[PDB]
Formats: sequence, structure tokens, C-alpha cells
Amino acid sequence: VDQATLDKLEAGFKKLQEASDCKSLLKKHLTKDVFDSIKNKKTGMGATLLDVIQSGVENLDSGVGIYAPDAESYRTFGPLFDPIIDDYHGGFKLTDKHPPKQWGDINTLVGLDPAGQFIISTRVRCGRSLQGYPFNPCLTAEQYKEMEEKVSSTLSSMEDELKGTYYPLTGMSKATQQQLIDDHFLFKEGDRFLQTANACRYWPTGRGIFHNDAKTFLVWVNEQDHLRIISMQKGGDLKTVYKRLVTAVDNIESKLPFSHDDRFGFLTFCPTNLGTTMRASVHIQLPKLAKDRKVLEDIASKFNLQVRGTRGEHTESEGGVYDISNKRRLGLTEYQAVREMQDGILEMIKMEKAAA
Ligand SMILES: Nc1ncnc2c1ncn2[C@@H]1O[C@H](COP(=O)(O)OP(=O)(O)O)[C@@H](O)[C@H]1O
Ligand SMILES: [Mg+2]
Repeated sequence: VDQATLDKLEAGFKKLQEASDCKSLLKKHLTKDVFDSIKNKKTGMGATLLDVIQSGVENLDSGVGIYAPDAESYRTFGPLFDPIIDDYHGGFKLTDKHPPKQWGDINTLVGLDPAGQFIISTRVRCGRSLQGYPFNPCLTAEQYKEMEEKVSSTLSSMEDELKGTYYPLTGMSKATQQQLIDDHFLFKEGDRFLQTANACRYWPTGRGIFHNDAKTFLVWVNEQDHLRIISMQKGGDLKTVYKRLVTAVDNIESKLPFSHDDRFGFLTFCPTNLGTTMRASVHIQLPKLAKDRKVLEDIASKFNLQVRGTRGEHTESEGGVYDISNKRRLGLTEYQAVREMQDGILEMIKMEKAAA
């Protein structure tokens, strides 16, 4: 590691230390011991601690603050990643390994809000990384195009309910784009956290979205992760959604080689999406419970659930419509994941009905 980098590090580190009110895990876990113990390290791909904690430093309002420029970054900086992974995922010790992929008894999932007086839509998604391809930061424009090609081609062979068209971002009308985003279908553009993390170079080359006409099955190409296989729909039928997602992932897993770590499961760019890479969610209304986002989030936390704004993370709720999803992703099976979201949302419903 050269001096410059080391300078910005000592600098950044000092910055964090001076943010009396910063509540990101980065701050909470980057101690001087941890710092000095790795700051000099570098990976086979010259990825350095600056390339890991940078977004955290520049975006103090971060919750997590770090990223893995590449698989190696996960062990090379273990001293840091380790406690963070453990903190975020609700306990994942050093000796702890991640359980084998397991969808579970799809038939044990239920409709979340029968009367339909709270839940607007149910989304469930996963993330995958193409073997032989590092994460965003270490990518080359030529590589974004390569990955785009492999994915779209594979997806071209999707049949039945999963059959669809791949729409590159490059050449997409602002209108079409803005709409797809407004309908919660396509990823947002210009995320500050992803930018300072250097995960948007050569944008929008290689970026895109594949989806069945119904738009109930989609696949994000080259945003935060190489792939984001999604299944969503209006209503609260988790069963259908999950079942659809499963049919999708497995099918795709049979055609593309995905990165899977024995200790972290399927690997992702952000430490928060490792393991099952699963985030089950619903856009739900809870007038009485949400009378204050504080107590609402406090409730959510008791169920290992996370509260986001209507347009995604780092947004505000639009019309008392919040994004409640399962927080933890690593350290439990796919089934346990969708399960934490299902259980939490059923009780929250009950609690809402019992509120004055
Ligand atoms: N239950 C849901 N229904 C509709 N859209 C949702 C729902 N859950 C998540 N989303 C959408 O996912 C998109 C990306 O949001 P984000 O919070 O970054 O989640 P992720 O990257 O995990 O998919 C946003 O457009 C958000 O509104
Ligand atoms: Mg996101």
C-alpha cells in the first residue's frame, strides 16, 4: 500500500473518530487495533482498506459503511468484516459457517393480509455473483458488457411464466426508466453510497433489467450485485412469490456458475447481502402503529425486521407506506429468512388491529 492511500486512511479514520454522532457499524467496529492490524494489507487485485471503508468515511450517515471490492477482501480484512458481519446478521461467530442453500416447505408459507387492508405488495429477492468476475470496484468497462451478455443470453432461454425481454439501460428512454423506477421495478440511479464505493464506473454500460411482461419476475443486471433475481406482485401472496423466485433461481443456477463461499454462502458486494442474499418484503400500511416511525422501527427490530421508505432504502415513507423486510440474511436458511419476514408481518398486523 502506497503512502497516499495510507494518508487518506489515517485521515478517514480520524474523520470517523470526529463524528460524535455517527452510528454506522464502520465507526462502531473500526478500532485502532482493527485498523493498524489491516490498513497495510492489500489483495491480489490491489484492493485496499480505503477501497473498503471509503463509502463509510464520505457517507458518515451510512448504517454499515463498508463493501468488499472482491471475495478476497472478505478474509484479508476479516478483522473488520468479521465483527461487522456478526453485528448486522444478529450473531455469526468466527467459527460459524453458513448452512447449505435450503428453500424449505414452500407449502408452509401463508397469505400475509387476507382482507387486504394493509399490505400493498409483496417482494422477495436474492443476489448472485458470476464466478470469475470480481465485484464492481475491480471491474472494467469491457467486463460489464461481458457479464451483461452472459446473463441476458441465459435469461433468453427462460420459458413459461419466466419468459421475457432484456432491456439494456444503455439507450433506454428517460421516460421508460423513470417509470420502471417509479413502479418499484428498476433499481434507482446514482446512489451516493454505491458511488463513493466505486460501484458505478462506466455507468450505465452493462447495466440493465430483464422481466416477464407481467413484470412479476425480474433480474437486475450490474447494479449493486452482478445479479438480483426478483419476484414481486401486488397483494400479500407470499407463497406464490417465493415459489416463483425459487423456480427462477434454481433454473438460473443450472445455467450460470455462481460464487459460493463455504463460510459466507453466496457471495455479494455488501456484507449485508451475504448468505441467502435474501430480502423478503412488503409495502405495508400501519396507520396506528406507524403513527411514529420510532416505535414502529422498535417493534420491527424485535422481530428482526427492517423498515425502509417506499422508494427503497435511504428514502422516506410516501403516504404511510413503508418497506418492512427481514434484516438478517446470513446464518439462517432461505426458509428461515422468508420466515422471519412472514412471522414479523403477521404479528405486526395483529398489533395494528389491537392499537387504539
Ligand atoms: N414490497 C415491495 N413492493 C414493491 N417494491 C418494493 C418492495 N420491496 C422492495 N421494493 C423496491 O425495491 C427497490 C430497490 O429498493 P432497495 O431498498 O434498494 O432494495 P433491494 O436492493 O434489496 O432490492 C425499490 O424500488 C423499492 O421500492
Ligand atoms: Mg439496493
